Amino acid sequence: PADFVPDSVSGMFRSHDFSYLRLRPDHASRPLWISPSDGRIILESFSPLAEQAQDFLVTIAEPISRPSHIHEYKITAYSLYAAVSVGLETDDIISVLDRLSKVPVAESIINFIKGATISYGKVKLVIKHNRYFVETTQADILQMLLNDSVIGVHSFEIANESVEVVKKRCQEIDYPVLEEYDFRNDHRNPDLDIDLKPSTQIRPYQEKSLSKMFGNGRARSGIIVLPCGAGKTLVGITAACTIKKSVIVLCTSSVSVMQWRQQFLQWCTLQPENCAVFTSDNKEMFQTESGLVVSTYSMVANTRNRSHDSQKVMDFLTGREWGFIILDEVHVVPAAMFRRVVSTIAAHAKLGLTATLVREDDKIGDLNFLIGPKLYEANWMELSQKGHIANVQCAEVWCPMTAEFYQEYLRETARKRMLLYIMNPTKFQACQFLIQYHERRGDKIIVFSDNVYALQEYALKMGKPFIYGSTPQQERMNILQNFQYNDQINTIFLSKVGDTSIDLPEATCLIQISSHYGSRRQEAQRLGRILRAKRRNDEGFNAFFYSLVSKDTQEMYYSTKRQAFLVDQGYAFKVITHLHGMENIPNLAYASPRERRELLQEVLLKNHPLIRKMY
Amino acid sequence: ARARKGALVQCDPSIKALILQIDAKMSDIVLEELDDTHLLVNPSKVEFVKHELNRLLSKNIYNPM
Ligand SMILES: Nc1ncnc2c1ncn2[C@@H]1O[C@H](COP(=O)(O)OP(=O)(O)O)[C@@H](O)[C@H]1O
Ligand code: BEF
Ligand SMILES: [Mg+2]
Repeated sequence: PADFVPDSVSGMFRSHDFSYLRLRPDHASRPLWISPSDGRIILESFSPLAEQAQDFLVTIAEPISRPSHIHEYKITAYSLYAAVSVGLETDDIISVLDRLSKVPVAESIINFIKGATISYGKVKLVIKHNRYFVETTQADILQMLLNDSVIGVHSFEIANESVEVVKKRCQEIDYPVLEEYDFRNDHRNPDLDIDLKPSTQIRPYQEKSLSKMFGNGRARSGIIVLPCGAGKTLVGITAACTIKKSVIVLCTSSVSVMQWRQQFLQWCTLQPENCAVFTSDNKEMFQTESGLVVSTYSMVANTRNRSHDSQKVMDFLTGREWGFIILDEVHVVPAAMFRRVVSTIAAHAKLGLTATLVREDDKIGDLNFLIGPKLYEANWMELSQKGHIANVQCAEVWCPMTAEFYQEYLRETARKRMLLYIMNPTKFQACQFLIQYHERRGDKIIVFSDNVYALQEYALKMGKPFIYGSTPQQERMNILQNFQYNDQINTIFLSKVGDTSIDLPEATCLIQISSHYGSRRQEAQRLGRILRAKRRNDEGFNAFFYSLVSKDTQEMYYSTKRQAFLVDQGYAFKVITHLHGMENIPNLAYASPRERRELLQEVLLKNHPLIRKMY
Repeated sequence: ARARKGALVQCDPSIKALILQIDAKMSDIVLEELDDTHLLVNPSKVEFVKHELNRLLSKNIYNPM
C-alpha cells in the first residue's frame, strides 16, 4: 500500500478496504480471492480451476460458509498446523496460491504463514510395553525443552496421565507432536485377520478422505467429519480392516453399539468369535489373540464404581496395550473427565468420527492437543445435488400464542413460561392438522420433544406412543419395529434419546415441537435422522423438517440461535405463517375457550428369632 | 358531547397485554382501554413507548454480533 489514493467510500470499510492492490492479467481464469487481514478465502466455484482449488482450500483453510455459488473458507493457525503435517511446505503452498490467486500474496500473509509453517516435525510419541516414551530423533531440542519449566534418537518416559498436559504444552511451544503408526512394520501387536467382503462399496468422497489420510503411506491420528448418515461406520470399518490391529471403539449409546457391531459384522468378514460387546448387559470379551472391543464412554471413563466383571474388564483394558481407538461422537471427549480416558488408555493411534466439530464451550480447541487436527470435511448441498443424500424443505412454523396464555406469560417467571409457551393450544391444533395431511400423503413422521411432560401430554392427547429415558430397550425396539413394518402406524413421538447415532432408513418427515434450548449441535443431529430415508432417490422427493416456534417470545431467540450452523452449511428455513385448509379438519384439540380455560388452570397448577413373628 | 385528545393504538392481544403491563407499572401510559385491540394513550408518551417497546422486544430477537 504505497501511493494509493483512497476512495470516497473507503471510510465505510474500517481497515477492510482491499483496493490498494491490483488485479493480475489472468483474473478471468484465476478463481481465488484472499483476505490479507481476516484470512477469509472467497472461492469461485463456477470458473476454471475451481475443482483443483476446492480440495486444496479445504486442506489449508477451514470452511466458514459454502453456499451454492461462492465458497468461503478461512486460514487459521490450526488449519496451517494440520496442513503442514501432510507433506506440505510454505514454498509449495505459496506457489499454488500465486498460480491460482488473482492478486499477489501480501507480505503480512507470507509472514503469518512462515511463522507457523516451520515449527513441525521434531518430536514423536511412541509406546513400548505399556510405557509412553517421548522419543526425539534429535538431541539439540533437549537444551530448550528440558530447560523449559513444564517439560521435565533419545527417548525418555512420560506419565500416561500427563499426556493431556504435555500435548498442550507442545502446542504452546514451537514443536507439536505427531502420532504416526507404521502398522506395516509393527509386529509386536498381534494382528487381526478381518477384511472387507466384496459386498462393500466405498463412495467417492469416502475414497477421497481415505486418500487424504493415507497419502504418504503411514497411518496418522486425527479426526474425520462427515454428515450424519454419510457412512462413518463404514469408514471406521475400513480403517480397522486396513490397519489389522487390536481396536477399541467408544460409542455414546447402547443401541448405537448394537448397530455398530451389526454393521461391523455385516460389512467386514469379522468372525463372531473374534467380536466382543462391552455393555451393561453382557461383558464377555473375545478369547482370541486379537479382536475388537466395542464399549461406551460411560464404561471406559468411570473410575470409582465398577462391578466385579467390569473391574476385570477394566484391568484387561489397562494391562493390554491397545493399537487403535475409534471415538464415535468425539465432541464429548473434551468434557471434564472424558478427556481423562485419552491420557489413561494406552493406544498408538486415535481416530475420532463426528459430524460436527463444534461445542458450546471453548474446549473445542482442546481437541487439537487431545486427539489431533481435523482431516476431512464434506459439503451437504453438494452431496444432496449429487444424489448421495436427500434434499430437505426446512420450514419454521410461527404459532401465535393466544391471549389467555400470553397474559400469564407476562407475569410468570422464567422457569414457568418455558412450559407455558411450549404447551400452547395453537401448536396442538397445527400438529393435528399436519399429522392428518401427511398421513394422507403417506409419510413416516417423527415428532421430537425434549420435555418429557410435553411429550407425555401430546402422546396421551393424540393416542400415539411416546419414548423417553424411562422407556425400556425392549419396549422401544417394539415401538420402532411396529412403526416401521406395520401399515396401521405411520407417526411416532420420539425424544432426546433418539437424537443421534440411530439409523432409520424409513424415517422421512421430522417435526420439532419442543427443543433443547439453543443447542446447534443437537439441531443437526436431529436432522440427521431423516437424511437416510429409504425413498430418498425417487423423482421429486423432498423431505420435511418442521420447527414450531411461538412468536414474540425468547423461543424465537433460541430458534434463530440454533440454526446458525445449518444456514452456514447452506440449508435455508422457510417461514410458514399459515397452513392452508386447517379449518376443514373435523376435530381440533383444544378448540373451545372452555377447554382453554381448564388447560390454563391445569398448567398453572402443575407447579430374636422367636420374636421375628412380631414384625 | 365531549372530545378528548389522545393517541389511538391499534394492535393484537399480545401487544395489548404488553401495553397493559407497561401501564400497570406506569399508570399514565394508557389513558383508557377501548377494546381488546384498541387503547387510548397519552400523546407525549407515544415517542417514548415506541422506543422502550423496541428495547423490550430486542430480548426476544437474537442479533448475533
Ligand atoms: N458407501 C456406502 N454404501 C452403502 N451404504 C452406505 C454407504 N455409506 C453409507 N451407507 C449407509 O448409510 C447409512 C448410515 O450409515 P452409518 O454408518 O450409520 O452413518 P453415520 O454413523 O455417519 O450416521 C446406512 O444405511 C449405511 O449402510
Ligand atoms: F451420524 Be450417525 F447418525 F451416527
Ligand atoms: Mg454413527
